Amino acid sequence: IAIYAERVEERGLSAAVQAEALKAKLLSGLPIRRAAYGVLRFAMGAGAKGVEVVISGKLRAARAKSQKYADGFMIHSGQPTRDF
Amino acid sequence: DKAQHIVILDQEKYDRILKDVPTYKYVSVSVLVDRLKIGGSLARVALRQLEEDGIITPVLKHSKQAIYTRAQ
Amino acid sequence: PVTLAKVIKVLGRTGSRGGVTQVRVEFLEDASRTIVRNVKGPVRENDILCLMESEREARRLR
Amino acid sequence: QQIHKIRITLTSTKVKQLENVSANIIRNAAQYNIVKKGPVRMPTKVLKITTRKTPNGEGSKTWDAYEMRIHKRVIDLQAPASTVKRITQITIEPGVDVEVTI
Amino acid sequence: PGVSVRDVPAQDFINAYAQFLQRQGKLEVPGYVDIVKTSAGNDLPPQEAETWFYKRAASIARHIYLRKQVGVGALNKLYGGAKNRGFRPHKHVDASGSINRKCVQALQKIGVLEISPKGGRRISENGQRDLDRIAAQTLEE
Amino acid sequence: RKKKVYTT
Amino acid sequence: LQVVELATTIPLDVQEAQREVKLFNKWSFEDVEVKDVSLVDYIQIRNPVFVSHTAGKYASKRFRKAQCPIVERLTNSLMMNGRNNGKKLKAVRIVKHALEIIHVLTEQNPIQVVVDAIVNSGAREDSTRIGSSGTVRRQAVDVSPLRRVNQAIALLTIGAREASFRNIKTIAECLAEELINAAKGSSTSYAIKKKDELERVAKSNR
Amino acid sequence: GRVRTKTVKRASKVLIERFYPKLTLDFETNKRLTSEIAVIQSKRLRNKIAGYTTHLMKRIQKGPVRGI
Amino acid sequence: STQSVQTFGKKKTATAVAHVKAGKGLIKINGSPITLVQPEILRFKVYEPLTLVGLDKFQGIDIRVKVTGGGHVSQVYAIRQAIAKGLVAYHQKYVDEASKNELKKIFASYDKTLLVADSRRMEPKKFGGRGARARFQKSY
Amino acid sequence: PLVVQEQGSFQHILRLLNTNIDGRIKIMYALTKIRGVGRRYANLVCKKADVELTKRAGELTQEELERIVTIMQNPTNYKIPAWFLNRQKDQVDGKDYHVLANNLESKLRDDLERLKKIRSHRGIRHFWGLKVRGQHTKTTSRGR
RNA sequence: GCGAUAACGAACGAGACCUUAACCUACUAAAUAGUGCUGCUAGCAUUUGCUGGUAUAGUCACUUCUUAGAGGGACUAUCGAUUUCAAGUCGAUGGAAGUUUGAGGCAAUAACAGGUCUGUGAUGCCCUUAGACGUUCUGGGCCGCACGCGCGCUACACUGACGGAGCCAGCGAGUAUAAGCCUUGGCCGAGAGGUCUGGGAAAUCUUGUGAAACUCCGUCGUGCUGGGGAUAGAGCAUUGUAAUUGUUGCUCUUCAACGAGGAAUUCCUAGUAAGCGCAAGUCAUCAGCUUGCGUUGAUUACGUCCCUGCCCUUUGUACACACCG
Ligand SMILES: [Mg+2]
Ligand SMILES: [Mg+2]
Ligand SMILES: [Mg+2]
Ligand SMILES: [Mg+2]
Ligand SMILES: [Mg+2]
Ligand SMILES: [Mg+2]
Ligand SMILES: [Mg+2]
Ligand SMILES: [Mg+2]
Ligand SMILES: [Mg+2]
Ligand SMILES: [Mg+2]
Ligand SMILES: [Mg+2]
Ligand SMILES: [Mg+2]
Ligand SMILES: [Mg+2]
Ligand SMILES: [Mg+2]
Ligand SMILES: [Mg+2]
Ligand SMILES: [Mg+2]
Ligand SMILES: [Mg+2]
Ligand SMILES: [Mg+2]
Ligand SMILES: [Mg+2]
Ligand SMILES: [Mg+2]
Ligand SMILES: [Mg+2]
Ligand SMILES: [Mg+2]
Ligand SMILES: [Mg+2]
Ligand SMILES: [Mg+2]
Ligand SMILES: [Mg+2]
Ligand SMILES: [Mg+2]
Ligand SMILES: [Mg+2]
Ligand SMILES: [Mg+2]
Repeated sequence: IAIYAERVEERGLSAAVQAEALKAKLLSGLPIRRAAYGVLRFAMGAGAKGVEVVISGKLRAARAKSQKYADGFMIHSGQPTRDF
Repeated sequence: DKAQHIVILDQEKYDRILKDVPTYKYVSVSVLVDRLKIGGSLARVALRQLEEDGIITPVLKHSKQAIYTRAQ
Repeated sequence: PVTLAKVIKVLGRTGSRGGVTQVRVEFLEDASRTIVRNVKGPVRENDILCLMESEREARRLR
Repeated sequence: QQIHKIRITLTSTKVKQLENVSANIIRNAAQYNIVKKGPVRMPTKVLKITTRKTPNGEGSKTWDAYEMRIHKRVIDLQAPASTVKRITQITIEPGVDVEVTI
Repeated sequence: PGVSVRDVPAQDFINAYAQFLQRQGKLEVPGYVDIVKTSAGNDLPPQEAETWFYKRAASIARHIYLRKQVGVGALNKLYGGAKNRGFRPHKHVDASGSINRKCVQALQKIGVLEISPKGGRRISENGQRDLDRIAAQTLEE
Repeated sequence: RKKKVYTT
Repeated sequence: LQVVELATTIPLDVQEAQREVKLFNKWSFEDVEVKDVSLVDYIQIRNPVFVSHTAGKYASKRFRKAQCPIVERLTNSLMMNGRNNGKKLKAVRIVKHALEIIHVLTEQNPIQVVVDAIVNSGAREDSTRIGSSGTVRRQAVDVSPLRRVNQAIALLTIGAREASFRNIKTIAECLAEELINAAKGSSTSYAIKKKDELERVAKSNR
Repeated sequence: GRVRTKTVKRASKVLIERFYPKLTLDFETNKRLTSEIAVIQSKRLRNKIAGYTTHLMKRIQKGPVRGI
Repeated sequence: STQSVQTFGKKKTATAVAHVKAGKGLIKINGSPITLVQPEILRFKVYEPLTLVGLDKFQGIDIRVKVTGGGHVSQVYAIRQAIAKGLVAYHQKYVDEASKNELKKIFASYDKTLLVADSRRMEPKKFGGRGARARFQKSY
Repeated sequence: PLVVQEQGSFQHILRLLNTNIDGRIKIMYALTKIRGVGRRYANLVCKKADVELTKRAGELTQEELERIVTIMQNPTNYKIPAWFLNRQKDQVDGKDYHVLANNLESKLRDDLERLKKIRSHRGIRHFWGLKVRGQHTKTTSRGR
């Protein structure tokens, strides 16, 4: 076995990197609005056609809520969602 | 319960059969049962012999249905 | 005294459930006295359907 | 141990790389005057697993139907064993696995 | 032109081969034929007590004629039928092994079949000879 | 309610 | 008259057909009369068939059933009551046997009797209901030729089915009794009581 | 029903306003022409676009059409 | 070799491979005569392609078919299609096309399934019911 | 192989093992009226007694009737297999038996107290009139 | 979508898309698929014919049937009717396919105190944490039975039961030093089942899964009968450490309600419904259960808002935690 570590070329186009980056900010106490818009603009800056972020859970309030942050163009149904 | 159809063939019924079956447009297992008051099993053996005796002509041959007619 | 009337025009579905159809009939003999009548079964034009009684028109059904 | 009747068995989940390796080997078996038999399209196997959608047991009884297509091709070559193995390294592909049997 | 087994109806050919095999009398009949049922899925023994073994052997001979190395396990499935499970749905159940194994063994000692290579039971050199003969004496009427 | 009670 | 033989020998009786398509090589269609002007286009006897089993696609469009052979429409309606659905080969046997019984009785053409029994069994006016959400308001309406024909087959087979239930008479000869009586318009037969009772109620609504 | 959608209706009438002289009243000829005129992602949308363009061409010869 | 054409007919799953060769008119079903079809009530379905054109058409050709798959009834329709298509295909290749178009006219005017395979296949079963469209009985 | 007639030889009502048998039933199925004699058992005793099954019950002569009751009472003596018997490997004497009309309920009974006397679970549920073979009773068998 | 138009031009969703089934004698090949010939070879009438076996060296020929990759093919095509002559719809003809070609997969903007912390080494908090609420061992229970309700299976017979005989699918699965897989073929055994070899990690062998309904010929003959097979007695095997509260199978015997079902109510439009079985999942054993698959294969609409549910428009509102107000 041989393991190689390779840098991702377009970090902004990888939702995995963007989700891990968001968690490392939310765990630092940064506000959600400032954290959420940090991935909306980072994804689009890399050249994404569209991006939508949903964060669900509980924050100081006993009741839980979810907030969606869309931008640009997004497709929802059919095979192309599996491709792009 | 009211059927009580005869299953043993005596002599009075035997010649009555040979006197009545020829005067039938169409004979079958039910026709023999319906009007001669004999049982179904007794009708089947009667038909297979009456055909062998030439009185009865076989229109159609089948296990579940025996279509016969007069030979005159 | 039954009378036969060829249908010449299917007006439309009538009745509460739509199970009966308004139709325009024309008599085979004496090609006049055209009447509007209701029919139960499926109907195309040029269907030969006889009438037990002839002297009665039809209007929209409930 | 020289020229032999040699079988190469190709299995993979995706057909594009399978046909590229298959065609590339056939291409190399053409310019090299090596008589060949294949490729033989084996009937594809559909590995199907049908689970319940609900992690719990509440709701309408809805089911997923997952699939895993396995495509298998065998190619017969008439060449010495040294020649066929080096052909495999020429047409090596991560998706397609190769087994060689005499 | 000649006559073969495939040129005669199956149902009345077996009724003719059964008649010959009974009148010939050389077929060895096991002693439990008047007691046993053909299959575990059946509920009654055959109604033709005197002749059912001959007819079944006749059926076995004809069925083996048309194929290649059919085993005795396959014969149980062929003559098996739907079992009458009381309230549970019906199911296919194989026939009795001894009846089929005795028939092919009985047919093996009358000269019509033999154990084929790579399993099964082939038809004998004389097995083709005498079945095609019976076919000719079937269709003259 | 409930409460594990011992005997031995 | 041309008695051909092929190498695969063909029986003599079956070769007597390059002549006419007779149903069950006994029943000719040449001599058959839809004795009603209004049902000629919906009783299909123009295309002869050998056996009432064609396995055609008559349920795709709306009026394809009128193009199905009339005998095949009858044998389709026999296989009912759950345990008989899909048993067409049994249904053809009943029809084949029923025609022979209809032939030995009254000596007519069996399929002529079938056509007569169908035209005589369909009610010409049925009283449909027009109730406005519950109240009784019966209204007399006319009956289309297609529903008139295909309800006759439904009523004829339903009556034959119930007559053969728990009765020594077989279904083929219960169908023969049902068809013969209805063909001649006798009120003793089922599906003639129903047709008169349907047309009787329609008279009580105009 | 067989009601064509907007992705085929508007794309077909752009072809007429752009390539009317090369078009015709034959679907088979039109089908081959649109494979070199437009970049169609799927074959099925190809035979649809050309099938409605043919209908419009068949309609233009009978009088003026709306939208072209 | 000789004048040989090979065709096939199909029903739901049944497929009848027809070997229409030429010869004295030999017509066998899995090595058995058509005079021995098992479903007697359906014996006239395979007799239709014969009596429609006349047995004189089969003097010069012999046909041997091998039918597998499907069911008992589905196999009968596969056989009659292989025979009808085999007779037409032989005429197109070894006889003038005027005769081939003549034979095809009588067959099509009588039954489309003699030459055209039925395209109906079984609908898949969907969950929530015991059949393709049937659903489990609902209770409130 | 043809219809035959008889007079005065038919016997409408038979009495076998103190049980009344209708004489117009076929012999194989007439004996099934005798409790302890099923269809499978009646088929074999008639075949062991050389009484062809094509005969009605009244057709049989006295010579045949005694020959049947002898076989039923001595099945093992007529090449009737042990596994074919009603009560095989008997509890007390260990021999294979076939109990009949009046003997069946006596030894069936004797089995019930033998289960109840040792107070086994199966015997107890038999006493209550409940199902003993593990059947659920929550929702079935609610009649009386 | 046409069209009307203070709107014009668009986006998501729909549709497109993806998978599957139906066509291709037009390409590409196939000894794990099939065929004709050809070697060798059997049976029947001798006419040179008809059925087979054999064939991994006949070091053959071919790809129609079989498999699957690259494509082609349907777009409502042409012609008749109606229509604002528009979107469309209904008929024919050709066609493999003219109901979105049949069937599915995915599926918008928001939402529910819907269901799961009994899927998670996913979780916040509360409780417990050594006489444990952790974990393990033994035994029992989850099956327990006066009762009400729901999903179903057998049936109430003759369009049928048995008894022989004929004899056709498709979707799939399968192991090693294990902890034991699919199991043919042979031999015992009435069966259930037992034993010895061999093949198969699989288009090769199980397997043509020779399935059941079904069909033919017989017995039965309207009878709680040979319909139906509960309940129970005695016995024989299998799995498992262990079968008692019968795991299951087999044999004999017992042979019950049920003679087509009130008020109500469910599912369904073409290879569909209904029968009919088979495989895979659970699984040491047990399928009256689901998920699929195929065999046989219909009646009746192709219409409507009368009931029921939902959507839209108008309307009222003292509701906005939104009538559970
Ligand atoms: Mg989209
Ligand atoms: Mg979609
Ligand atoms: Mg079978
Ligand atoms: Mg059987
Ligand atoms: Mg039953
Ligand atoms: Mg049952
Ligand atoms: Mg969209
Ligand atoms: Mg080989
Ligand atoms: Mg050879
Ligand atoms: Mg679709
Ligand atoms: Mg709640
Ligand atoms: Mg937990
Ligand atoms: Mg937990
Ligand atoms: Mg879990
Ligand atoms: Mg503890
Ligand atoms: Mg429970
Ligand atoms: Mg308990
Ligand atoms: Mg349910
Ligand atoms: Mg009856
Ligand atoms: Mg049977
Ligand atoms: Mg296989
Ligand atoms: Mg009883
Ligand atoms: Mg029982
Ligand atoms: Mg209703
Ligand atoms: Mg409802
Ligand atoms: Mg269990
Ligand atoms: Mg299972
Ligand atoms: Mg408001």
